[PDB]
Amino acid sequence: TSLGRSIARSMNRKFHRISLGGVRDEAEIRGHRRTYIGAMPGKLIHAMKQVGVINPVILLDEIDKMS
Amino acid sequence: DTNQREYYLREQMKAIQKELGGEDGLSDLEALRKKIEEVGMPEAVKTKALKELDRLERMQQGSPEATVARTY
Amino acid sequence: DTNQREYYLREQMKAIQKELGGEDGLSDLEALRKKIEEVGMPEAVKTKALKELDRLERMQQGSPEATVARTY
Amino acid sequence: RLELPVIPLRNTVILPHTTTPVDVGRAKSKRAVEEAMGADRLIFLVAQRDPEVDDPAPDDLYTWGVQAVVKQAMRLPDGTLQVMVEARARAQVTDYIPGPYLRARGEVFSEIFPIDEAVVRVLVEELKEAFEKYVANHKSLRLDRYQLEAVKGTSDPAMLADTIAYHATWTVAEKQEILELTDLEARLKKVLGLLSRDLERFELDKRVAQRVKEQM
Repeated sequence: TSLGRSIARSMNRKFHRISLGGVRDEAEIRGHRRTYIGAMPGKLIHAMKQVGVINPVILLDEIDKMS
Repeated sequence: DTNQREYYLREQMKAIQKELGGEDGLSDLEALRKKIEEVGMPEAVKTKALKELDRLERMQQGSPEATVARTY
Repeated sequence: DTNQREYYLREQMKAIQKELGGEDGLSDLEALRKKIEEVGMPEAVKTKALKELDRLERMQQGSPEATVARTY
Repeated sequence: RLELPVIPLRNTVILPHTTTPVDVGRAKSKRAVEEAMGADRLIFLVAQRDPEVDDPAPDDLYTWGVQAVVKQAMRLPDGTLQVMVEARARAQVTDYIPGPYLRARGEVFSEIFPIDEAVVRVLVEELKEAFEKYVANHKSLRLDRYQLEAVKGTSDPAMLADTIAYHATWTVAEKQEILELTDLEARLKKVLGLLSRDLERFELDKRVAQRVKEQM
């Protein structure tokens, strides 16, 4: 993570984190159907939302424990 | 008569949207997808498809079931 | 009679505030989106929301989908 | 030889063998007005094609249209002309001569004759009832009804098909098809079809509108 935030500042890009621990369904990486009331956007969507630029430094953290 | 009625059954949702929504192109997506009939569609399957096309847009607004059936 | 009269009065009071809330809602939200659409952002997503927004905009009562469209 | 021009229509549908005022509201079409009277007072009207443009070009126009006669001409200083017409028969164009104004060389007319009107007599009443029971029941089209005493005694398919097309309203593509359909029998067939479609369309609306009545 320190290397990621150093690289992003090196090329003046954006440093952000995405939690990949309790990710087990597409509906978390993706979103939920809008036709219902309980819907939430993806973690990648949140990471892209936080940055105000087209290209941030998106890091997929600890793919090993992906379920 | 069946095909003419097909077009006017879609124009029914167009009518119910004339006041509901400013535009109606979105609900016109399946109205243009009605080309299914021309695409192969052996007679019995064509009739079944037309029945499932004309009568499954129950609620244009909201309506998960209607949208669900729309995606179906 | 009470249910009918209450329905007429209560609906108007809420529809009034909900009409204001709708304008202060997606109507203000989409304006902010238009502010960032200076980059020529595709409005196809907006038009899809507008389909939902025209229907819920007309519906000045209930319409929970409006809230989900608002977050959308 | 009754040379004719090529004057298109703008937003109005003009049926043959039917008296209907004609509005020439195009500023750039006034150059055709003086040559219309220079062709033995014969004016040729082309049906409304792909959305009208103000570019005079033979490739952007078509040779199919209705022929109109000029009785009197009354003018206003606004660029719009009111002329009452009485169409005789549809006129086709074989060779187009570029202008301006666009001139057309006419040929032999496409005329028809009635033979063995016995089947035509039954067809007339079968076509008549389809809209007679429609206008009486369905009223959103708002057509007149007090002309039955004079139209029942007339037996002429070429006039009656275009008259029924002029009265009722539907898709402009098939309208102008009727305007330039050589097969008058096909004109009657499609008119009868449309009347049946409208009848079942109104029955569906009433039952579904009355269905909503029962639902409430």
